[PDB]
Amino acid sequence: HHENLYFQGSSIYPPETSWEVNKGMNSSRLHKLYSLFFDKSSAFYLGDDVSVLEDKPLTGAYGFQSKKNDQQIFLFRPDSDYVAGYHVDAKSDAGWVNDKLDRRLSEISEFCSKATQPATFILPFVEMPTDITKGVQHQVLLTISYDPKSKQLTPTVYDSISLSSYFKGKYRTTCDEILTQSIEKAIKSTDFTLGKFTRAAYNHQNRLTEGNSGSYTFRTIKEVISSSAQGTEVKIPGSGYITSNSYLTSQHVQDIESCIKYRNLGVVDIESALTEGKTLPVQLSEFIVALEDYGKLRSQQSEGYSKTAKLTAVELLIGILNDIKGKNEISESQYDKLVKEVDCLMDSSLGKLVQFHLKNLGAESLQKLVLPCVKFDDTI
Repeated sequence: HHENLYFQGSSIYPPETSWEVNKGMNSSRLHKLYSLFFDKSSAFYLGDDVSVLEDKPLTGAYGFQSKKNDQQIFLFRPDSDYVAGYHVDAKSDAGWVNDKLDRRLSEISEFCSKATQPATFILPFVEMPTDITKGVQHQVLLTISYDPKSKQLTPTVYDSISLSSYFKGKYRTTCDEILTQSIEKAIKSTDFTLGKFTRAAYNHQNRLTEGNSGSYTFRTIKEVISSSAQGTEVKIPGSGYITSNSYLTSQHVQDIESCIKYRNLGVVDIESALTEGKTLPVQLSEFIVALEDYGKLRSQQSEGYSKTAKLTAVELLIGILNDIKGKNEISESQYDKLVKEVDCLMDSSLGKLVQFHLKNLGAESLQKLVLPCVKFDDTI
């Protein structure tokens, strides 16, 4: 069963305070990362390379116009239905692509048949073996380059990752055959043809990238957009970047983890940021939801400061910040309780959560964030 599935955009990507790059990616987290693209402080800022398009409408995709050349760049929102299943056994057919993914290939084909400018289509998706019951959802990146003069559609799959030539004809290891077939049928009736399909594979050293391969996919989305906007080649590890470390740097990783762990973003806010090219500033309500999530998670494990001390300090601070979110105003006793909890709130992982939101809200400390709202008892 690989059919269309429809979920709407009234949803929220919550703070996942326990997440790290090695914990894996899904379509929801990857979409949440798109908020980084117009934050000037981010290593993934795209604002020097592209600006927003109008529209030029491709359903399910955000349109950008290169600032340095004529290229239009279309980045598809991630979707759990973007799945290609391949059969490992070469005596079976090649596999399948989910109907929704197949519909997008037809929609890209219809767009290109009317296009007068060069365009680049960027689509994150997962490939997976379907007749071997261990099912790993391997995150990959499809890019399609359309050249109106050629007239060629050129697909490429970027793949953050030893059987003989004979067994490579008995066993498939990727979805290239079914994917090629699906693109081919989508364009059969057009006046253009397929360029050379290529799989650029780039992390052969293995550090159990089950994994951060979603983080490399997001990093490659940024390279494809910038490289396409600048008319340059897409440089990736082993082919432009000599180390994976200079490709996905510590700055890149911090940006990814901060966004996923600590932010609380509505889908509608991310669509607003990408269709108008704004940054999404951190709101105090995200601090609250981040602490709530932290407490909810801690209550489950595993059944310094004790678990009871940390949940006590988190309950106290959540109440104070809700008491600041409206009307509002906090008492001197609440503030005095909070002073006694500060050391506990700044300790270990709770402290990094607190420090991220302090920094992004404009306060140097828990006290300086709430002191403007304190009524003392009393004045002079």
